[PDB]
Parts: sequence; C-alpha cells; structure tokens
Amino acid sequence: RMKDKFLKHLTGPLYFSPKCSKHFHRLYHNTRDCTIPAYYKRCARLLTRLAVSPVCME
Amino acid sequence: PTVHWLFTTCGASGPHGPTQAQCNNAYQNSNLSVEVGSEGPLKGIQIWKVPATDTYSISGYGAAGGKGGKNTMMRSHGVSVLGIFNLEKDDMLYILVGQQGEDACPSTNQLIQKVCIGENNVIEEEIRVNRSVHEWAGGGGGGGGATYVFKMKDGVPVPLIIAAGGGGRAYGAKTDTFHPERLENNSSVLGLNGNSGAAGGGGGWNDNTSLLWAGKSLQEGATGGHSCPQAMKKWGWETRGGFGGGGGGCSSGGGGGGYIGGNAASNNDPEMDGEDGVSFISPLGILYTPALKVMEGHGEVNIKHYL
Amino acid sequence: PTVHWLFTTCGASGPHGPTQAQCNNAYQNSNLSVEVGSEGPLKGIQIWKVPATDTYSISGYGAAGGKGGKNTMMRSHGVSVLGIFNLEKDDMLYILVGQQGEDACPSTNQLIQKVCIGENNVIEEEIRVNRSVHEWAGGGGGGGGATYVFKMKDGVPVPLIIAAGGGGRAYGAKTDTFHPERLENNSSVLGLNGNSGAAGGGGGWNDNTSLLWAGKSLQEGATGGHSCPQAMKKWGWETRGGFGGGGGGCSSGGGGGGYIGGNAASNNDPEMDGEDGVSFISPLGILYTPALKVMEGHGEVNIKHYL
Ligand SMILES: *[C@@H]1O[C@H](CO)[C@@H](O)[C@H](O)[C@H]1NC(C)=O
Ligand SMILES: *[C@@H]1O[C@H](CO)[C@@H](O)[C@H](O)[C@H]1NC(C)=O
Repeated sequence: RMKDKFLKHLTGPLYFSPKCSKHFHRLYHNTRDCTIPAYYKRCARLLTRLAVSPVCME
Repeated sequence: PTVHWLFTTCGASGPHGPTQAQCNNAYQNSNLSVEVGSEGPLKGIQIWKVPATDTYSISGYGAAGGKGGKNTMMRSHGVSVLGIFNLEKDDMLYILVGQQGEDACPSTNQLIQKVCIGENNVIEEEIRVNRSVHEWAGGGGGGGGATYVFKMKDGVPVPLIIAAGGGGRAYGAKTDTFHPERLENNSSVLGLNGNSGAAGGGGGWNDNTSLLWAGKSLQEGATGGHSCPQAMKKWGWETRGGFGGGGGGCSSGGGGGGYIGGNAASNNDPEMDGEDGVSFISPLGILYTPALKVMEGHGEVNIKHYL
Repeated sequence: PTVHWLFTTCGASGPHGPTQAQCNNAYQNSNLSVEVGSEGPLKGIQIWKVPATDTYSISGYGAAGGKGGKNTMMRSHGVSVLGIFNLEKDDMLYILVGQQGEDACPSTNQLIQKVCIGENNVIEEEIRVNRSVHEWAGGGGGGGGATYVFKMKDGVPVPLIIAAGGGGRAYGAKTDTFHPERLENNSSVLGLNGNSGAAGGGGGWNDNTSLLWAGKSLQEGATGGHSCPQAMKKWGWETRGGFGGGGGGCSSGGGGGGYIGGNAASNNDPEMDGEDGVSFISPLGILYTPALKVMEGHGEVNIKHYL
C-alpha cells in the first residue's frame, strides 16, 4: 500500500540479484524491523546493506 | 544525480540552534552552502538559495523526545513529512533542523547521577509517602524539536513542510501509549503552543510564549524551553527542550514542538508523558507518503529530483 | 499470539554494564523479569529463564561505534543477526545487550569542545608539520559493544547469537571504510580479540585481554576498553568502548566487539577507522536473514516465535 512507496524513497533505485530474491522477500516482509513503521529507518538501512552483500552483487 | 542536498543540525544539540561556523564545517566538501541567522528570531535557522526552477521532493524529519528517568524507556520518535513542491530559481528557503530533546540521564550533577543509577530513592520515597511529586521534581526528558521548512513571502513567512518533534518520555513511564500522529493542512487554523503545565508544552508556529520552561514558537526563535522551575532549587535537573519548540522537562515529560505544540501534564504526573507536536504541509504541495514516526535523535531535511 | 520479550541496556551506557536496580526499573509493567550479574565476569549480563519448550526466533542487534571528531560523520552501525532456534523449558539464556561506544564529540570539557567545533586546530597543525599524530592524540570514537546470546552448559558457555558491534569512527575520517559484514558459523573457529594497536581492538568470545584500552572478551566481563593512553595527560579524551567488547578510542577509531573482535589502527592514523566485529550464529539454529548493519546506538534482543 504505502510501505512500498515510502521505503523506496529512502533506499533509492536499489537492485537485487536473483540469488537474493527470497532473501529480499524474507527481510522486507517477515523481519521485525521492516514490519513496524517506527523502525522504517532501520528497514531502509537493512535493504541498502543487502544490495552490497557478496550474495546480492552483480 | 548529485542533486542530493542533505541538511543536518551541523553538530548542534540542545535548546539552541547551530552557528554559521558550525554549519560551514558540517557541509565541508559537500555541494551545499547555507546562511545561518546570527541573532534574533532567525538565530540557528539555515537559509538556502534554490538553484533552479523545477519540481523538488522535500523530505522533512522531526526530532525525537528525551529519554525517561530510571526506566529509560523507548523515546517518542519524530515525525516524517515527505512532500513534492514546485520551486522557482533564487527562492530563499528557510530551514530549521529540529534537535533532539535533552535526556534526563545521565547528568553532570553529583547528586543527580545517584538518582539515575538507582541508589538515591528520594523520588520513589516521596511518591510512596505523599502519593505525588510536589517537592523533588524532575526526572523526565525534554520535548523534541520540530523541523520547519518555510519561505518568506513579502513580509510574512509561509510554511511548506513542518515535521513535528516527539514528546519527552516521563520519569516513571513504564508504557509508551503508542499515540497516533496528527497532520494539519489548513492555514486558517493557527498553530499555537501546547497546553503547558508542570512540564513545558511544545512551541507552535506563531504564539506568545510566556513561561520559561515552555518551548518558543517558530516566529519567536523556536528555542527549547528551559527546565522545570520546581526541578530547580532542589536539584540540578537541566532537562530542556530541543531546538525547534521543544518543551522543558519535569517529573512528567515535556511537550514536543511543531505547527501546534504538544501538550504537557497539568499536575506533574511522573508516569505521564508529554504529547507529540502537530505536523503541517502546505496545500500547494503534494504529500508523497503520510506522516509516520520514524526519526530517532536529530531531524534532517532531504531534497532530491525523481519526478 | 504476538508474545515478544524485548531486552535493552536497562538505561546503562558506556564501558560498563547495567545494574540489577537499573533493569528492575527498565522492565517495569512488562512481562519480563531477569537476573543481572552483580560481580565477576557476569557483571552486567542479564539472565532470562525460558518459560516453555517451543521454536523461538532470536533477533540480535549489535551496538554502533562512536562518532568521529570535528567531522562528526555517520557512526559505524551495529550488526543484526536474526536466527531461529529450538529452546527447552527452564533453559537459562544469558543475554548481554551491547552498548554504544562513547562518542568523541560533543564533550563537556570547555577546551575539548573548542576542538570539536573547529576553533582549536592544534591537532590539525601537528599533522601538517610532522606528518603524523604523536603528541596531541585523541578525537576518535570508541568501539561499539556486541550483543551476546548464549546458554551455559555444565561448566562452559556455548554461544547461540552474537550480533557484532560497529567500529569507532576516527577523528579525521573523511571516509567511511565501506566495509562488508562478516559472519562465522563454525564453533571450532576461536573468537580471539582484535588487533589492538594505538587504539584498542575489539573484544572477542574467549581471549586473554591484556591492554587496558582493548575491549575485554565475553568470558572476561566484556568491559569496554579504556581511552587511549596518549590521549590522556594531554586532553580529557575519555572515548571508551561500549559494554560488550568495545575498543578504546584514540586519534584513530577503536575496534568493535563481536565473536572475533574488530581490528584497530596500529600506528594511530587519524584518518583510519576501527574495524567492525565478526558476528556468529550457532549451528543449532537457522539463519533467517543474513548479517546486516542496521543498528544505531544501543542494541536489542527480540524473540518472536518464527518457523
Ligand atoms: C511527605 O510529607 C510532607 C508532604 O506534606 C513532606 O514535607 C515530607 O518531606 C514528605 N516526605 C518525604 C520522605 O518525601
Ligand atoms: C612538530 O615539530 C616538532 C616535531 O618534529 C615538535 O616539537 C612540534 O611541537 C610539532 N608541532 C606541533 C604543532 O605539535
């Protein structure tokens, strides 16, 4: 609804490799940081650090 | 794109804003250069010159309130207001970056620190004996400052984005009440200060602040309110509001700043927090995402181009 | 069901852990009651009794490092390790909540604060003339503490979740180190301390900490390392590591705690930050989300029953 529109502004045009397709889904939807709106500052930093991990590269 | 202009508190913290020298160092090796008010109601307010006419995305972030006393519970976070605005070349944008409200603990006073670590229980003692706090006041955090983004018209400032600050956490606040946000967008509603009581209330957009411990309004300098008067003469509880209309701290929590200042406990209830401020977005703009409490610590301002 | 036990630092901050009195107030009106070690290597470690046999999701959050000097750049955040574990009824879980490493700026000393705001340039002067920092040491933040979740066997502690802490930001750190995370899962790999040099290294799981300014290991009390020896007797740079193996601060950044402690600059380079710690997850669990730097300030522990 709106979580998707807000968090993209924080992280920008982030890209995720196919190896992190389920890693992204688990982090975005199931982690406590990305489910409580008060911790959206945390979720933005989580997704950004995910893209630079060795798994999500290329 | 390198249109990423980020505004911070320039390292300043407390009831007063940053200086011109502080922001010159904070924005070193950056693409940003601003003017800072040196005295008067514009003291601590950053002035930025808009470089080009385009559609801008203005991301406003309020500041969080102060920590509690012995409990040190989760502080009330600041409010985020993200808007889309049309700006013209050479427009002078005034930016006040909200600063965090002062925490209760730790403190520099010898007697106070013994209360913070739980060794001095005079506060708990007076509560058990006389059912309320009347003599040994203090222990709550100060109200957080709000972030104001406005541009001057002919002679009157006109607000664009106001990101309300979070209220101060009370001394014995074992609960976080989970209070919802508030956002106004009708300029005919005047943004007065909050209902200041024992603890100071939040500073609004345009009011006449009388009490020292209440947060000053935006047009009055938005200086953080001083500590509780009763928390003085007995302690050194200098728990003041954050720059941006933050209310002063007492046994109860102080009110946070914003367009309409947050309310405060009227009878010095040690378990009752101060209320958060009211945010504001101009009708001429478009709200990208509704207001959400997200910000911990000082506030920020972010301007970019995506459209 | 949404039964969540949340563990915090109980209001404690700095190189030492919380007290029993601090945690008794921090968990008031909650469903949580823990024991706190009063003396010895368990001082400041919270002990929680598992209420029922079920599948638990333990979410560990490390603590961030200290802020830089005059630059006041973004501090190195702590690491988050989220895992799924099977626990039995009456199991005694030991939890050490990592505390933030002490910041360099701002400070309460009048002479120090002029260095933070950029008015006193003695530090920059000595660097320009004699190519390195030898006399006026200090200005970097302390190493952040790590979050340890372990349970005692017959006589030996066995780790389950270790959320590494972030390294301390150096004084003249124009760079942010841009560093990836590290996560170990083989208990046969021994978690020694970091490479302590001029600034203190991070405290590990099981080591023999000798240097005062180096972070102590978990089995040695995990006390935050003291400030730089050369940063004393010339200034008051009390920039110490956070509770949980944080390294002491110097002109360079201190090392962060974790399973394997973060390294530190060997020659007191004012532009070199301390390195972050190494996280750990027990083979008995399942990694829900890989290790990610998310936490700013103190760490946390959250249990939420995932599958
Ligand atoms: C409680 O009694 C009176 C309040 O009327 C006050 O003077 C006294 O000091 C209080 N006692 C304590 C222990 O605070
Ligand atoms: C740099 O020069 C010498 C070391 O060669 C030293 O005595 C002097 O004090 C240094 N200058 C400063 C400003 O520290």
